[PDB]
Amino acid sequence: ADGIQDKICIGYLSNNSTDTVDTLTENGVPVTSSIDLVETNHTGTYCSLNGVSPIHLGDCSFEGWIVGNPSCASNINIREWSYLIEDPNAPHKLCFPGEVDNNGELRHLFSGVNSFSRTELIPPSKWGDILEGTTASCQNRGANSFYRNLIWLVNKLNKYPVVKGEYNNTTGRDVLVLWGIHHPDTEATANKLYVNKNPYTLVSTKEWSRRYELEIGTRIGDGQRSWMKIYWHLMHPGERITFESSGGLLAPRYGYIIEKYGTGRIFQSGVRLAKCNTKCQTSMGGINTNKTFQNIERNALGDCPKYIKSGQLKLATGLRNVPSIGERGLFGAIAGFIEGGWPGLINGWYGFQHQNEQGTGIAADKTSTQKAINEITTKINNIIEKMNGNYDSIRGEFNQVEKRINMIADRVDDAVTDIWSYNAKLLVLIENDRTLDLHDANVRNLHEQIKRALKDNAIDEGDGCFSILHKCNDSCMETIRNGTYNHEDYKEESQLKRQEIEGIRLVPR
Amino acid sequence: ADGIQDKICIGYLSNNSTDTVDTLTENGVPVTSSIDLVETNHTGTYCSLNGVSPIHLGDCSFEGWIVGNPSCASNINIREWSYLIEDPNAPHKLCFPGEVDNNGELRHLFSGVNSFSRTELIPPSKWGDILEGTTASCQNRGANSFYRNLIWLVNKLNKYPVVKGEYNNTTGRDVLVLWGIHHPDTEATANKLYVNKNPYTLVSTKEWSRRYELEIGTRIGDGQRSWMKIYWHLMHPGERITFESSGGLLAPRYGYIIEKYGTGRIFQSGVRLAKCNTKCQTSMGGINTNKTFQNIERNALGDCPKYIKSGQLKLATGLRNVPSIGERGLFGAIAGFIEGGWPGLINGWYGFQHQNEQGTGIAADKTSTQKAINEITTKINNIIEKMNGNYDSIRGEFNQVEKRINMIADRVDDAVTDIWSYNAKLLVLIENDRTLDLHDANVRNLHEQIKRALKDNAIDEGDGCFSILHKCNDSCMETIRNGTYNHEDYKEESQLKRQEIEGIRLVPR
Amino acid sequence: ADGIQDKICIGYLSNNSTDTVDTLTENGVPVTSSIDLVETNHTGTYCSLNGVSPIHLGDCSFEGWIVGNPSCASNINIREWSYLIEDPNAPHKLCFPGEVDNNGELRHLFSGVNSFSRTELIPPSKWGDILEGTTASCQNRGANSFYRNLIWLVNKLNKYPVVKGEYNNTTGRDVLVLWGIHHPDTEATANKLYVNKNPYTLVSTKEWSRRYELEIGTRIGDGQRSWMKIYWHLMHPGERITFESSGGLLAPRYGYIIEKYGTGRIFQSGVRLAKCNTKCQTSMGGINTNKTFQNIERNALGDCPKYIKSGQLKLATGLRNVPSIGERGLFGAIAGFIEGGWPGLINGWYGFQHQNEQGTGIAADKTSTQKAINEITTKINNIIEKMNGNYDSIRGEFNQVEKRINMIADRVDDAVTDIWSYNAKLLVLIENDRTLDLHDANVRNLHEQIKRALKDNAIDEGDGCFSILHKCNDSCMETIRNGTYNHEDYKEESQLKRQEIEGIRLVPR
Ligand SMILES: *[C@@H]1O[C@H](CO)[C@@H](O[C@@H]2O[C@H](CO)[C@@H](O)[C@H](O)[C@H]2NC(C)=O)[C@H](O)[C@H]1NC(C)=O
Ligand SMILES: *[C@@H]1O[C@H](CO)[C@@H](O[C@@H]2O[C@H](CO)[C@@H](O)[C@H](O)[C@H]2NC(C)=O)[C@H](O)[C@H]1NC(C)=O
Ligand SMILES: *[C@@H]1O[C@H](CO)[C@@H](O[C@@H]2O[C@H](CO)[C@@H](O)[C@H](O)[C@H]2NC(C)=O)[C@H](O)[C@H]1NC(C)=O
Ligand SMILES: *[C@@H]1O[C@H](CO)[C@@H](O)[C@H](O)[C@H]1NC(C)=O
Ligand SMILES: *[C@@H]1O[C@H](CO)[C@@H](O)[C@H](O)[C@H]1NC(C)=O
Ligand SMILES: *[C@@H]1O[C@H](CO)[C@@H](O)[C@H](O)[C@H]1NC(C)=O
Repeated sequence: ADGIQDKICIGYLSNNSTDTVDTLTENGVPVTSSIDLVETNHTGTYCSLNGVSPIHLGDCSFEGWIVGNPSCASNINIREWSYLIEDPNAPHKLCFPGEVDNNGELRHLFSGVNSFSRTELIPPSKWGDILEGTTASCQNRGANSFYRNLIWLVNKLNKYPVVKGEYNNTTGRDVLVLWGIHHPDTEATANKLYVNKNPYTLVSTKEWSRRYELEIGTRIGDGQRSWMKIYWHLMHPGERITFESSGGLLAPRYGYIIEKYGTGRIFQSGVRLAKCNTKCQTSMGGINTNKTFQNIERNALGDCPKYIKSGQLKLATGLRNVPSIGERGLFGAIAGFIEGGWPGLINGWYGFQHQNEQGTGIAADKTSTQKAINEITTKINNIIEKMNGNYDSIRGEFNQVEKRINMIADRVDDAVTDIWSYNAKLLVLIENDRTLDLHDANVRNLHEQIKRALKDNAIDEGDGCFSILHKCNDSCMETIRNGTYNHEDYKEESQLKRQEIEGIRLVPR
Repeated sequence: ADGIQDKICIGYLSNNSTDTVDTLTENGVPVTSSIDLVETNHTGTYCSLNGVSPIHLGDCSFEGWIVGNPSCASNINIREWSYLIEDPNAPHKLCFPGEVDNNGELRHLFSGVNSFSRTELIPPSKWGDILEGTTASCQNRGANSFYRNLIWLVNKLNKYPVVKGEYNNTTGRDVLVLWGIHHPDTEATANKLYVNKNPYTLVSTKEWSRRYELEIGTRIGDGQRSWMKIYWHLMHPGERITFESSGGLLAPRYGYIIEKYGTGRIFQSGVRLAKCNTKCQTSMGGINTNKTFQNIERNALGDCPKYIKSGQLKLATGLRNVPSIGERGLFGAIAGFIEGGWPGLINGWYGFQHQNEQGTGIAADKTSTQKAINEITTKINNIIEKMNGNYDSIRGEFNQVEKRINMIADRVDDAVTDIWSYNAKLLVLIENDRTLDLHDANVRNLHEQIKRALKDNAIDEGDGCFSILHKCNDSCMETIRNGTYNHEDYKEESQLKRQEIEGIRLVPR
Repeated sequence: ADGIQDKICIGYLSNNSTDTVDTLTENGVPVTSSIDLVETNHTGTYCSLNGVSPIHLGDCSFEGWIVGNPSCASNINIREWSYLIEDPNAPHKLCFPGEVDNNGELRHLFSGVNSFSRTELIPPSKWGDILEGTTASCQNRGANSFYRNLIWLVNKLNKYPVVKGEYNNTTGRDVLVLWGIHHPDTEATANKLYVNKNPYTLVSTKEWSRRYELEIGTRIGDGQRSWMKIYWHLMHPGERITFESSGGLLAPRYGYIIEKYGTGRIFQSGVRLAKCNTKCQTSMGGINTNKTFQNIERNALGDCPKYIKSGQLKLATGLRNVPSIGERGLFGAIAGFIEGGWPGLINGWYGFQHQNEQGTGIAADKTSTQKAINEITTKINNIIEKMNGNYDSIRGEFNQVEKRINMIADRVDDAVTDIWSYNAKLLVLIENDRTLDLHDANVRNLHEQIKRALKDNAIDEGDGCFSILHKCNDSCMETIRNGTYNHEDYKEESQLKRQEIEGIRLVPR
């Protein structure tokens, strides 16, 4: 084989790629490394959320649970919940046929509560010479009973005196008060229970006042012909509520002191509750990631990645070290091994390949590569850590008569999602183009530094390599790599070689 | 004229550009081609929406149409609509003075419905020994009548027995049920129509119960001193609804079975309905386009481009091939004709211009240009195709009473629009700079490849051109354009010429 | 001092850099200038908003002011307001214990109104043989009185004939009408005041009708045991409204003609109202800026910069002229002085440094620098002026029972904010990288132009400098700087010097 000048080549050092990304301008570009921006893994279970357990309502509806249906678990010792899990077809709802007023609003505020305590508002004896109505519809502990939170006031010895009770909110926190009205199926039943004709209930704070008369007639709830209407008010501290009645009142007994509420979600039963903890709960499973996007499920709650309508987004970190880079004047070598291995983030090195009479081949340039690792790390950390906003679902709880606002809320959630989706896709494509170009610019700069050191002592082959015009042993090569090579040392030799080469003829002259 | 070396130039080949773009850093840059990102053309009419016709309500208001004002067209054979077109001053509203409860919600739910069927709920005979009220206010072509969907129950032989009727939703779908209450102007009229003292109506499902008494007094509607209140409920499959009255009930006769509703819009009359079809209806006209932005009208429905507050957005595809590029070391030639014509997307070529003793001299480099074409194609398709979310208006139907929520909804639509508008403008400016610089980079790389091929056989004149230091005929030039030129072949000749040129002096030494 | 060639260097001329920015890939990069994109300065006061003063409600609540509590300032002379400032603990509310129906919505429509005129709807005389009730609860300068806007109709000589009154909106404008119902604590008081048994009030337009009976019982408002309910309706032009009562009506007297409403905000008292004018009012103070972002306060109103969750965002405008640019082959000179001083936007010049026998050595290149200034100016103006949307807070006024919708509105505001916050942070980082790189490319292009002019008459030292191979006095230097230098003029001399330099041996042959 013909004799050739010693050579040094500046460019990429890595293994085979096996990892593609897309850029704005090209698909399936092999790169030495990338990271995934989109989380696709989840627990497939309901978990505790940042250390706070949800409440699974089991076989009860929210209304049944909050009003104290005795078929439902008592909330006497509950202190908090991060969210609720409910069976849309729970058999235990209101045990006596009736309805809860403004119940969508109620569901929204109780979707999560960070601090919750049940409290006795008014003791039963306060109402005076009255008896407590119980019913087989609301059995508890083997006997006819009633909702835990309410007292059904009925006559004693065929008399119903005007009953009065009041509660002052001195808790320093908000207090949910529940009360109700029983509406008899017949005037006969109204007279029997309440004695007084046209009985009334008056409920007032300092800010509002409501009066309630009986609405008599037959209803179609299971097991009873009469009906109950349940009402509620959230008292701010300092508020005062009064109750007066001559028949029909379902008196408040227990209520709820709350702080930091409306913080959760009502998820649907089916997916199973597990002993696990995550920072983001979705209807599909819990998510524990530091990624800032997820494509798993739009219905999400907590410290969440933003839901996007997308597949995986691979963000380029490493090199575009492919066979065709020589077409753009660049050099790259593929190796399976290098002393110390490849650096983690970029996989791995800017560096040199040399060839002289003592052999080949490669060595990394640590300084430039470290500069590059610093740049890519800074870019990644900016793209990720600046997403420090609130990215869970834009969402509320609504009842069945609240279709329009429910649709609007869901549409806004979807539109915000469309914005983040497009932006994330385009950002990844654009930045991949930029990252790969930046690596190129970096090795080109290194190449120009070497060019500048060698000056007239080398021929620029235009492919990332220099043919050195003098013998350059491993020690000389090392002076080139560590930036101590002085071209003056080899000027004479190099000029002679240059002259020699100028005279050579492929076809003899 | 003095003798000159043969020469080859590398750069842009195009015709004179006529259209301009803006970039983030420069105004009115002439380029060889661009595409428009914003649709400005529409039909100026109301059209079918993705194959589904709207309903023009003509001389009727929505309330008149839905309750069955006998002066409005019957919806007996209606099966679907994509949207509604309504005259705000339609003469045919509620024919008998009255009001529809929660009618903004009703309008929202019925703004579009993809499956619709009128259905008889309760047969009139079910109400028993009663008669049906008719009135000159709601005439059927000259005959006193009433709303098609309701029955005005009145006394028969001066008796009104308790009436009762019920409907079970067995349809497997949602059913809209309408009923009403007639409130007499006087006690005399109450007694005359309904006979019974203190007439009541009771309507209940298993979920809720409402009781209605008469509210007696003179109203100011046209043609009547009394008043009607109309109520509705949307029944889910399996619900059941019951009605009882001793006077006042406007009994349900027809209801509507509906599927996939709340999908439309109530547009205003004026713009004409035409035989045409479109992916996206606006209040100005229909849009058929593959562009992903429009600046025509914010009130838009369907498979729509995103509305933006912007003029046209021209996305550069072609070259910046202008006289001043020489200042940046770039070469360009302007020709009215080539051969095979110019490429459609970029209009048109990276290539060569040559000059030798045989003549001159233009030819395209197909590989590099096609690479650029694939690049631009990929960019455009990325920008456009990734906008695959939902971009019609964020909007609802609201009545006069719900101004606050109407305003908030409109503001959120406007904020989403502001985000898209700013992002679109900036994306186009930035990407235009990038595209133009990309073409430049591509022809520079071409130039460097030729420079590498020629080596010491040519002088780089820093303007995209190489002066060749040897005779280079058309065969030679073609070896240069096709990558087969071997510099060794001409070494002896080029070194002679170089000596020669090196010895020339403008002013004799 | 060995002999050295004359030299010219092309690159940056500036003073020492006192200012740093961050880029997407690097923190704390010193640049010669930047601008702030985020406003952080404000007045700390409530100001006029675009020429329109707010109203400070002082000692009164909105409700007490709007219904005309005689303890509050009369609005008889008010013509407009941009926003309201209210004390949540304002002592003057409803002077006679009661409530305003739908007061969240009313607050929202009256948050700001651009044209306002109180108007007398119906004279007191119209209600007939009635008297006007007064109370010590609502005093006017010690005199028992009542709300300005209403008349408390009570018996005259123990008769209360049916009272009637009407108002036709013929103003071409929207008209707010207020009315109320007084609800006695006892039947005794009802009979005393109103005489008639079961008194009723009927209020109707052609669009709706409401009937009101008395709700008797004790309430807990200060200083009275009875209760008042206040209602309102905003009449559109052409509307008509009627009032009839046999007892209980608080009859409308004064209403409000309004145009362009719902435009303001109800801010909280505390921050002082000052004599100043701004185009954007926040709860913290007024903002007067051309910046398009603010990080002061999310509760903002008017022609506002967009609130973002961010620190300051510094946009690079100037040069990266640091000691280390030589590593990338770039030249830079630090000077405190230059004739003409440094240009404002970039601080300041692309230029030349020269060295010859006469001395040294700096001069600006005006053409290239002015080109750069035009580029940066154009970029900044695009980034700023394209942000011409509506960026004040997305919010509404809501009462205490409207928690869910309030929370949802606030969450949408927050999500829009999160979008702009991220986008602004990333835009600045990316564009800073691009700006610094653009300055570099500009000076490299100048460098290449000079290189092209010098041809073989200079050695490119790789550091932005050329060692000129012939003597090059100030005149010659100036021909290099103004582009008239002809390399042919110096060919002989240059070749001789090159040969000399070639033959020299730092280390002897
Ligand atoms: C709720 O708070 C109110 C206000 O403090 C209490 O009413 C007062 O009770 C005190 C003590 O008997 C009386 O001296 C005052 O005259 C009352 N003020 C008024 C205006 O009623 C009330 O007792 C508290 N209720 C409960 C159940 O604790
Ligand atoms: C509506 O559905 C109910 C079912 O709940 C029907 O009422 C039942 O009628 C059947 C005979 O048809 C009786 O055996 C059941 O005891 C009834 N159930 C209850 C709980 O009342 C009712 O007949 C249906 N009405 C219509 C209009 O079809
Ligand atoms: C409000 O408008 C109505 C309708 O125009 C007025 O009623 C008319 O008034 C004239 C003068 O008395 C009568 O001749 C008409 O017969 C009335 N028309 C009807 C249908 O009632 C009414 O007077 C106006 N009221 C006020 C206070 O301006
Ligand atoms: C660089 O290389 C030479 C030969 O390996 C070595 O002797 C010298 O100390 C090195 N210089 C520096 C500063 O690394
Ligand atoms: C390139 O040009 C030469 C001379 O015209 C021709 O003979 C040769 O076949 C060409 N080579 C290729 C690869 O097209
Ligand atoms: C450039 O510089 C030379 C020397 O000062 C001067 O004579 C000449 O007029 C200048 N040319 C132009 C075009 O400004």
